[PDB]
Amino acid sequence: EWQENKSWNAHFTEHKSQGVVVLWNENKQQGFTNNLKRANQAFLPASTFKIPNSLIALDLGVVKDEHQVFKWDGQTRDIATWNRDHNLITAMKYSVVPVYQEFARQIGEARMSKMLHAFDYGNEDISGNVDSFWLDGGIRISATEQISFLRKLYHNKLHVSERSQRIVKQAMLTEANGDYIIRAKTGYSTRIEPKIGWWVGWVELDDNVWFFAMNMDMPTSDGLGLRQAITKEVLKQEKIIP
Ligand SMILES: [Cl-]
Repeated sequence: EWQENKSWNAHFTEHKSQGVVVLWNENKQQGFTNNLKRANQAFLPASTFKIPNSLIALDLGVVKDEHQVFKWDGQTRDIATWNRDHNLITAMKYSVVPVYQEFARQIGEARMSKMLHAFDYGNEDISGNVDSFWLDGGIRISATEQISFLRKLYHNKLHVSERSQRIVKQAMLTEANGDYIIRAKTGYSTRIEPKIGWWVGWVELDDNVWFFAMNMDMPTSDGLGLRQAITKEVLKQEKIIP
């Protein structure tokens, strides 16, 4: 069952933005969104693709473990945190595209395509360049589809090893305190209109898990912090976090 709560639209309009938050209550098997249509509209995954990409790279042995160092190629890029060595943890944390582009090249088109279908991931379409299709190729995924995929990951039900799933969930660790744990991944899609920001993941409580997926219009990078801020305002309104 699904419920539309348009009162959450206030959290977007108060920031002169537009978007969708989708929440899934795992215990109750109930979903909630401010916009049922946009919850089911398909967008480029951008850096949220680093979740499936990490899983595939680990399961195939392209990445041995979360400590393996991916050396900076020495090419100066405009994101300072990218001009350094990374492991899986820091590459996820800083959304280090060029590390994940090399993963995709080593995975290759055929194995990437087979694995996205096994994951039931989005439209499963890797049309485009193997090292950029999640940024400007044919792949698309909706917020509700993000939740379906994340629920499988949470339960270790994806068709990769338990180990690969545990490592990726470790790499998704974003926040933890005495009240909750958030495992999540941001995305920022600018190469194909409409430009959007993503935040997808889940909130672990003592006695429940709340999965979430949001995207929002992102005409400039000035608003990127709103991805987490709007999501958390919704979580606070629904008494999921303090
Ligand atoms: Cl952890």
